[PDB]
Amino acid sequence: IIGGRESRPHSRPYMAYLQIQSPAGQSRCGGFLVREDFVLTAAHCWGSNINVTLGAHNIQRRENTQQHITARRAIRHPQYNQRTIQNDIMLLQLSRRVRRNRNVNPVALPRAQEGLRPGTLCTVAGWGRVSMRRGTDTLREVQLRVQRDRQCLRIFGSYDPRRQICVGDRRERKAAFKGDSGGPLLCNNVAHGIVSYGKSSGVPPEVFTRVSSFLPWIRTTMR
Amino acid sequence: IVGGRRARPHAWPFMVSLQLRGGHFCGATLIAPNFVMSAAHCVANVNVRAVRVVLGAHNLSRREPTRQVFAVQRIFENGYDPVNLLNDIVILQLNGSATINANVQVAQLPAQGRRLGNGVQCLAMGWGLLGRNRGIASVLQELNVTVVTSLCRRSNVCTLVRGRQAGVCFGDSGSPLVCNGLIHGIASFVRGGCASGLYPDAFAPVAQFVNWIDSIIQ
Amino acid sequence: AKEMQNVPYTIAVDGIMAFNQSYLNLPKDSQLSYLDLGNKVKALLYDERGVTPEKIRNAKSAVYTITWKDGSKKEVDLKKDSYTANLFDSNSIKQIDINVKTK
Ligand SMILES: *[C@@H]1O[C@H](CO)[C@@H](O[C@@H]2O[C@H](CO)[C@@H](O)[C@H](O)[C@H]2NC(C)=O)[C@H](O)[C@H]1NC(C)=O
Ligand SMILES: *[C@@H]1O[C@H](CO)[C@@H](O)[C@H](O)[C@H]1NC(C)=O
Repeated sequence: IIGGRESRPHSRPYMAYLQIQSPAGQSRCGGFLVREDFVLTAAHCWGSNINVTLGAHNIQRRENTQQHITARRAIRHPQYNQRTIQNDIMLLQLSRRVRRNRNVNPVALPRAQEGLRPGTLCTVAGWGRVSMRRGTDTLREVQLRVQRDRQCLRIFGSYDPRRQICVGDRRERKAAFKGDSGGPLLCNNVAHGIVSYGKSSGVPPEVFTRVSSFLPWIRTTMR
Repeated sequence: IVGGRRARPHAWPFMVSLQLRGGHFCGATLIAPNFVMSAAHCVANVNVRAVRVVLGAHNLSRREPTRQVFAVQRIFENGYDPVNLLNDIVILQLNGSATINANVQVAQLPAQGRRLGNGVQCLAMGWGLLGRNRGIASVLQELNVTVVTSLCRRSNVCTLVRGRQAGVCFGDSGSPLVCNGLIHGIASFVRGGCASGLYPDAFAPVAQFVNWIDSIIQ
Repeated sequence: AKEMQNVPYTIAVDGIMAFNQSYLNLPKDSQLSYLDLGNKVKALLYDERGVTPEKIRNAKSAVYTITWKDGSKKEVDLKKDSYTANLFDSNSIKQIDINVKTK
């Protein structure tokens, strides 16, 4: 998170920290609990083995609020496009149901084809880098505004407003960044977006997967 | 060197191994008791101060009291261009002078402007990879090569082992090409991969930098 | 069955970079060639962003930049088939930044 603030610990109990491991490498992503047995995240975070940490604030400490669970299944959208980063959504079926409490509980999804007007204030949270030189051990968050689609359509030639959300004011140094993929765009306490991609510089605007465009698939996959 | 042969012990006492953290990364040539000559790309992205110059070696896997080891005092380059791989030569001054003996001797260099022609018979050598997952060579390798001109640019001396897949490989950069007993080349780069059998190996043309080298070591 | 070094890398294609934080495994305390590392970069480009050898050939530009532990950098043109004939330490690479532009 660039230009944000340290989160109040456990103020965002749906947040998940993902450690992804494959023979050739590793990745770190965010995610969010949507049911006691499922986490939503980005498809480009997929890998051979995924460890999910719920209930965390400082991921460099073994806090006792933390619940660690492996992904039994990691279900990338069947039409995920790695070239353009489209249909960038993935469901993780957890190997056990979480123990729901104050520090670990799911977040609501939007209604079918629910829309977001430009100017709407949202919050994005995660453990990603805060600059080109530094990262964070603790959860951070930043408030961002939904944009008119044209702001992204000229910069990102594969942006599709039917499936993606354009977020962030180009003049601000406030954005999600490396390590924040998979985390939620929270607007009015509902998860409308998933952090997906942007510019290497981290300058806004950036692109989020539009959760409401994938509810049928989400529902079908979780049943 | 791929498809070469194990050199005779101390056959080429001007041959040098440059090592870093216990690893041979390039070859070099003893050109003066206190100067060795290598390829510029071999030092452009490393901390010189940790590089060790090893003379009189033959089997890097074995302990050899025959060997002399020196650190690098200073370097001297003349316009190495990384984008086009031109002027790929460096001189390293040592933290001492070699004791010339049965295992260690100063090489001999050709005259400024001398150009070898197609068909000239030369020898390459080095401790680079042996090819096809055999790994890096323990014992110094040597390979008969022929100078070619096709698929070459004048900024280089190019070589080819005609008739079979062999040539220089990784770990051989900076090793000498010799030829008529004169060090005419310093291994610089390959194309496609080692021992392609279709692309020549490219050597820095030592006979094009003779003036500067003498300006350094006199 | 042996230890590995974890080198951060980034991939940008046509001005789009995914916001994961990813690392490339290299065998620790090992030596590598530019052919080896370039091949690993091409494999990453394909498996992470679907970038093919054909796309690299037709691209306006296709490069990766190594930042070394000493602080120097080396830009490698993936469209070129020339490789310097040296070996380098896996422990000396600090970061890799891959950038492909089709333009
Ligand atoms: C490979 O190269 C070596 C060294 O240049 C050749 O051995 C020399 O052969 C010449 C005659 O061609 C002799 O006059 C020298 O005395 C030899 N020198 C040494 C150190 O042995 C060898 O003949 C070459 N082989 C081929 C097939 O060209
Ligand atoms: C030069 O460096 C080598 C290797 O570090 C060392 O063995 C030798 O004693 C040094 N000699 C001088 C004069 O610094």
